[PDB]
Amino acid sequence: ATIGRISTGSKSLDKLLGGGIETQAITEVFGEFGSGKTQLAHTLAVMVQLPPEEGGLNGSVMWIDTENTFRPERIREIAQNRGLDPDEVLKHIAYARAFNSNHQMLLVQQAEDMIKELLNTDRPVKLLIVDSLTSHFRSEYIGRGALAERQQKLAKHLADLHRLANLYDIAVFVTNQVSATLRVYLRKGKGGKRIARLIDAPHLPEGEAVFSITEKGIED
Ligand SMILES: COC(=O)[C@@H](N)Cc1c[nH]c2ccccc12
Repeated sequence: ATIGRISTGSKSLDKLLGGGIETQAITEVFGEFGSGKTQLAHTLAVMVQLPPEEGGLNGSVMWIDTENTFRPERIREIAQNRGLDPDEVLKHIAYARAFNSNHQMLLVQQAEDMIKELLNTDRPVKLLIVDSLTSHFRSEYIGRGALAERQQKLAKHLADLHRLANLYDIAVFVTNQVSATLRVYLRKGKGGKRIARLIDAPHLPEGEAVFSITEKGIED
């Protein structure tokens, strides 16, 4: 399938990314607390539900939450400020809490069932979020005796995610803190604005985009 793109809500950020986040890819967004990475996650979970002319892919969402950062009220707000129905938007976000790293990996494995179910419907899964990719791994695998297994498990996890992205034409979006992935680093700019920097993209130039966080989520 042709690669599809989901608008981030920000024209600047979309430009940096070549149009938006890609299906058949993992986009990995790094940032410190308050950087905007989870806000971007929330915005994408709304945008993807729009038609292409509006920057979406008429898709459903699956959201794996490792540290209780998903806010249904923020989804409703973003939806409403974008002229959407907050109840319908929330209904098309399948939510799963991951309690630990094993469970997180299991949830990605299990997600394929729902992806298959929705695949040839009016609302196929088009966005799979893992927020965050590494919190459990960092918490559980401490020190050098643990690094080998941590890296192995994480590698397997990323491979499972790539497979779903490629096989089912889904944009995978994961958050992290400091191929395989398209890496974007968020930082604080001036006057409350945020800055995204794209690094080490094989086929997009490095660059920066300045964006805002508003009642619409992310936008210029
Ligand atoms: C196949 O999907 C399901 O059976 C969902 N009822 C539970 C689930 C599994 N993995 C997930 C990932 C994200 C959100 C929900 C889930």
